[PDB]
Amino acid sequence: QFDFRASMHMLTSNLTFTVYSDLLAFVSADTVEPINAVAFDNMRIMNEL
Amino acid sequence: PAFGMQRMHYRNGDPQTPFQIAEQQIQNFQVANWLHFVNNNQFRQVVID
Repeated sequence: QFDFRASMHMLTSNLTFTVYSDLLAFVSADTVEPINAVAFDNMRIMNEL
Repeated sequence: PAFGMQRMHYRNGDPQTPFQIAEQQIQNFQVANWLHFVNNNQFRQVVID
């Protein structure tokens, strides 16, 4: 039977979101001048002359 | 190449110019006496008249 008072329900969710899909559209990276480009040790790659 | 030594790894921006770093690495006497004059050839600031 459709017992009305026993079949209602309180659905609890949030008020507002702002769903962002892609995240690396926010940072804006740069590069130092490639003659001052540093390897894993702190001398520079292509150092020699 | 005249002495058969290995050609020098001279990195960019070393504080020693490659005649001042090849009077120590060379073992002759007459071409290490000319490389001493070039490393210490300087103007002599004197006041005249």
